[PDB]
Amino acid sequence: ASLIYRQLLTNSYTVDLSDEIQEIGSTKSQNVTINPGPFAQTGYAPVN
Amino acid sequence: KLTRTRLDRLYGLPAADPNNGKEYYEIAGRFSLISLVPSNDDYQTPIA
Repeated sequence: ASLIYRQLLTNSYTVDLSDEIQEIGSTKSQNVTINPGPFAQTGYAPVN
Repeated sequence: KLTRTRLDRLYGLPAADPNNGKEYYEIAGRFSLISLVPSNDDYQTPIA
């Protein structure tokens, strides 16, 4: 009755396809890069 | 100087004939334009 563990270990590559099955149905999301770091400080010109 | 008038030695160009034989007063020079252009960066774009 040891065949259960051996077959679980051996025929365990097709589960990779399962990932695609969840990846195909699901909806992904990409985002643009945010400008990092501090920002330069610049005001107006002197007013009269 | 305006002929047949009550005032002479007038200053400034008259409004009658401001050209007097010229069409374009060509003015050549160098201009520097330091402006606040609306543009974020080469950022704000998908990384891939």
